[PDB]
Amino acid sequence: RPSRDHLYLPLE
Amino acid sequence: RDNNFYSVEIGDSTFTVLKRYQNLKPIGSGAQGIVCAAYDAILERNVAIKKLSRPFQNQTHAKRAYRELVLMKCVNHKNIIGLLNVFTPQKSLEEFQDVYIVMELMDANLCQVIQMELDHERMSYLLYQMLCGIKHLHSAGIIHRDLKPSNIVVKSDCTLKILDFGLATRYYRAPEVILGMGYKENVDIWSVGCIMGEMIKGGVLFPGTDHIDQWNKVIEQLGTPCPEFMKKLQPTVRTYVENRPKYAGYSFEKLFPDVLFPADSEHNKLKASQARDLLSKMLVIDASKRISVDEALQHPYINVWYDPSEAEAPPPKIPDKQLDEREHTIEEWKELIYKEVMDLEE
Ligand SMILES: Nc1ncnc2c1ncn2[C@@H]1O[C@H](COP(=O)(O)OP(=O)(O)NP(=O)(O)O)[C@@H](O)[C@H]1O
Repeated sequence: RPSRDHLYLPLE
Repeated sequence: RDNNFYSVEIGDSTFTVLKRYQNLKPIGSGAQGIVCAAYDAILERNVAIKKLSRPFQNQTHAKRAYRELVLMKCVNHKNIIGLLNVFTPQKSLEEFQDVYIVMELMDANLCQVIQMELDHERMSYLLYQMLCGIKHLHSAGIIHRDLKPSNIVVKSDCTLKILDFGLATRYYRAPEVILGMGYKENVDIWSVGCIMGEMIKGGVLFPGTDHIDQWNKVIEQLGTPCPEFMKKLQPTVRTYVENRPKYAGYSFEKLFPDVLFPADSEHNKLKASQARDLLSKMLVIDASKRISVDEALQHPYINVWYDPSEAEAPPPKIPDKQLDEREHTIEEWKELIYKEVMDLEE
């Protein structure tokens, strides 16, 4: 299963 | 009891909250007032705080608020916003005025995500999460009917949650809803089609000012529905659909042209066609030909992220049954709601 760790939305 | 609270002004309104919540700042707004971020000194994490002002002032407000309490309490799924705490500063049924709902804190709603640069990885994951949360609701008989970008929140880690539990102007409401017809679970799949489509094209697919303008913008795009649909409308409404100009609409090639997707890598035109495909399974006017939640999750564009622990979770145990179909006097609602606030506070 592909990793979801690096998924980022520039919201901070 | 009053020793446990302190008050702070948030714009116009006063938030009187337990002392554990520190540093309130406004994070958004809507119908039911303003919503703040806070630091929970007990849990030692940031949380969100929503103030309901007189949730019991009239039947509509009370019915809605009571349902939300009960449902948020008993539902526990990562893609549905979770209740952390609920309290009231007033110290007795008579003085009872306000309800504060404490939630997990997210960074933004979906409106911001749309005005933003994306890729298939993140888009597929966001859509995958929406589907999970919906499926979960459906598994308990909750059918939303009112999914919109403003009531869906995201975190910078690209995780997503649905802020509310739908019905017991409207760009995202399914055709079968604007036309007072029957609906099943996949009525929510329309909403997801609109939102997906909206992420891609950057702007609202169907921006009507009222029920009339809304429907016309839908047939203009997908075309006038088949004869097998126009006579599924009750006599009164079946009069309108066979009374306005008939269009052919556009293919999903013209509505979502190749140029709208990255077409470099061989696998990026793959995803592009996969995405276009799902949209055409979702934005099907006739709610019978329309793909379902379980089906979408299986679709190749989406299923890369599949995990049974989240896509196939045990349904919520909703312990109120009569829930969302009971009627009481304003005085009885005040009691119900108060009772429910007192019982649910940690
Ligand atoms: N738990 C939360 N985490 C992050 N942002 C939130 C949270 N709750 C609300 N918001 C923000 O506040 C806005 C208000 O939404 P919300 O208070 O849920 O009501 P709504 O979508 O405005 N309309 P309604 O549900 O009828 O009251 C949202 O769009 C979010 O931007």
